[PDB]
Amino acid sequence: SMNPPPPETSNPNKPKRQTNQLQYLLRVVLKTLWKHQFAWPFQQPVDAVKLNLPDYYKIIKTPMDMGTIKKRLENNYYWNAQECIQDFNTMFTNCYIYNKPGDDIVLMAEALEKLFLQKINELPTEE
Ligand SMILES: Cc1noc(C)c1-c1ccc2c(c1)[C@](O)(c1ccccc1)CC2
Ligand code: NA
Repeated sequence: SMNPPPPETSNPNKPKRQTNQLQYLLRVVLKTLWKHQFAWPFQQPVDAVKLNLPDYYKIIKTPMDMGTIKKRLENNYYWNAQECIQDFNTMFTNCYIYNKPGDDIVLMAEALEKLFLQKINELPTEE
């Protein structure tokens, strides 16, 4: 069995910026989720080999994780906040698609998602 390459975190020709919203996504949103007791499964790509989940990347065709998001934010990879928000939502939705309601991993994603939603509610106006 084999893992796919991780999502892209570097691409010189891609348009990218720093915005105050993107700075908030790193300093508030990512920092908050990353320190959470339930962050650990989401801090790097799902290792389908190590976890013995050979169907994972047959089912999940747009993988995403906070390690990837962290690198994208640190590398100023994004053009806007929406792109980054989409990555978090992809991460959570993948977990719900693959797993079943009430699984520990799903409970963990729910806790992180609740906090995500509370933080992005206070996303600053772009300035
Ligand atoms: C994120 C994620 N999304 O689907 C799976 C499976 C995972 C995943 C990623 C990493 C790990 C586990 C599950 C793991 O099987 C697990 C199981 C129950 C609770 C926490 C982590 C061990 C490490
Ligand atoms: Na994923």
